[PDB]
Amino acid sequence: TSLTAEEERFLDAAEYGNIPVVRKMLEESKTLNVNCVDYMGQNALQLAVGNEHLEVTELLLKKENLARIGDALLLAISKGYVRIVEAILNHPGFAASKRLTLSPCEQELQDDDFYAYDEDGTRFSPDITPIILAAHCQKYEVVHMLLMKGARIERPHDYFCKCGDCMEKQRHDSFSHSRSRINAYKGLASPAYLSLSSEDP
Amino acid sequence: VLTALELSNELAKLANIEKEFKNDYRKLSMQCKDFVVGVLDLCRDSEEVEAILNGDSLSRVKLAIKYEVKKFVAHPNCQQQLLTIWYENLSGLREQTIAIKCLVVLVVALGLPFLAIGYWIAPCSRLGKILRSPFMKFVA
Ligand SMILES: [Zn+2]
Repeated sequence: TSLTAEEERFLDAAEYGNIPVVRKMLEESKTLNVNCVDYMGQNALQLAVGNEHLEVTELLLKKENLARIGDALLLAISKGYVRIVEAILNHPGFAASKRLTLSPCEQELQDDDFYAYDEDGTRFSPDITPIILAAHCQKYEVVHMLLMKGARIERPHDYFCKCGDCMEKQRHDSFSHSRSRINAYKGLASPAYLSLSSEDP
Repeated sequence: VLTALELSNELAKLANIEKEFKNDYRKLSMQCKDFVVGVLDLCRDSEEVEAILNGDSLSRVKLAIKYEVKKFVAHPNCQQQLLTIWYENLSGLREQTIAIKCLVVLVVALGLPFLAIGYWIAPCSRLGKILRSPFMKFVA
């Protein structure tokens, strides 16, 4: 591919959890861009998230300019990586932005590849928030942590709602709207979100 | 998906012809149908649903009906498109109850000659679009 030797060494060390090699790579190295991604491969941070490595993921999170954080958060939520989820949520990006609460589809102009998958799409549906995914996987710890940060599953409107937002979504690509409603209800109907959501569940 | 559908047709035909290994060929045809259904299942947008339902006119739906691929046509991802096309140019009637639909049928029956006579101006009229819908054809 278009990859070079140094960045490939970085990627394999991160994927296989070579902590000292990654630490040497990120110290006093002008080259070896942190967010370098193959044409059809995963980011280094995504590789570190896929195979549980808290130290490697946090060392990557040291760097301020680094993308695909949301995709790795979704990947960690899809599994039991509670510590990795906690480390990712500690990034200043989530703290000082509305990324966590709002869905990737309508969070912003989505200029950056925050939730982007390998090349074009997303790991999950564009209307699946991290909290909705956590409810889907019934991860009680992850659901509790996401709720403690202020992220909640917004209740979908009535099926006959005629507001501007609902009409705008229904006018074009109504199947995605129906699938998003079903996903939101599946998140709401999950036992984890039901038990940890509100008083008197 | 088209290759799998034609292969399902071929496997069903060979299951009928052989009659010795009919179970094996039927199992292979079921495998092809399951692959088609699974490919349809992963849709997440209306564009992908349309792309699977017809190539570059529900061509793939018609071709699956011809091959008796029951699960591909009865899948909700295809039913959502078939209902939108079926209730074309009249969307408010979809959510009405069965009694309202029967009332609409009776109203059409009472005034069928009148709307037939007025169909001459229908192409230039607003109501012609309603009368040309795939549902009002069935009601008529
Ligand atoms: Zn609404």
